[PDB]
Parts: sequence; structure tokens; C-alpha cells
Amino acid sequence: NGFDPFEWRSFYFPGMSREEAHKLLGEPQVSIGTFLMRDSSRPGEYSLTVREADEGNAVCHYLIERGEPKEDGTAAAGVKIANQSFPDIPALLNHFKMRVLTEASLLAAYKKPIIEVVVGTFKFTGERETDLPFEQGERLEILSKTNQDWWEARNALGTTGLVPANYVQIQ
Repeated sequence: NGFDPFEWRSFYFPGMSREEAHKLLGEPQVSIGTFLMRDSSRPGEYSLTVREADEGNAVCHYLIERGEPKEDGTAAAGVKIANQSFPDIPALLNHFKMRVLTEASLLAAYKKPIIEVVVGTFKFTGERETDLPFEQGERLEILSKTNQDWWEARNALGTTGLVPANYVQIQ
């Protein structure tokens, strides 16, 4: 369909708050069915945020709770939204392509607009887990000019992270 449930980490926004998600997904040009994942205010949980209507209640949030892992260590903990259990997060996301959460189904992953297109001028291995490693000559899309030194970038795969401004050049 409109997204690959197995690649959900590419529509996951670790830095984003509930309030920022609500604002972004609530913007007038955002189509119903647009969604993203992010961290919950609850430790070790995820939140799914979805534009489900035009006239409020426009934007809804769902706690994705992790269940109890089997004691053998040979079956990862399942996952739950409300009182529906799923073997994993991709299974959960797939399920809501064709079934509604509250008012709408998941149609398309939210994507930030491109500020500019750049290419890597040097190789970048990354320094922190928040960074986006890239190759020299690699094409990236800049999503945010955070500060003068570090910019939020997105690679061809859809993976997002910070990159040094002095390592990229307008394409």
C-alpha cells in the first residue's frame, strides 16, 4: 500500500513531542490518513499520531504499549493499542491500513518539507546515535537548519538525523 510497515523507523521522530506532532499533523494542508510515530511520555512506549479528520477532533494520538516477552527469550514482546494486540509494530501498522483507529486509517507517513538539496563533501561516520552517517558525494535532503553547525538531513532510504553543515554542499 502507501507505506512499508517494516520500515517504520523511517517515519519515527525520536525528537518530537506530542505537542509538536499535533501541530504538524493538524496543519490545514495535511491530508487525512497522514501519520507518524514518536516517543511517548511513557518510558519505553511509542506513540502513533494521526490526522483523522478535518474538523476537530482532527488529530489523534495512540499509545503503543509493549507487552510481556516470553521467558525463553525466543519470542519478542508483542505490542498493543488499547485492547488490540499485535505480534509486532509492523503487524499493527499494516492492520490499520484497512481498519480505522478512531475515524481514519493509516494512509501515508508524514514527511517534513525539503529546505535544500545537498551532497556530502566528505564522508561522515557519525559521532552520536542522533547523527546521520553518509558517504562523500551522497545526496541528502536538508529538513532543518537547527544551528549553524548541525542540520537535520534525510537520506534516500528515508533515514533522518543530524549532519555537520561543513560536510555538505548545495547540489
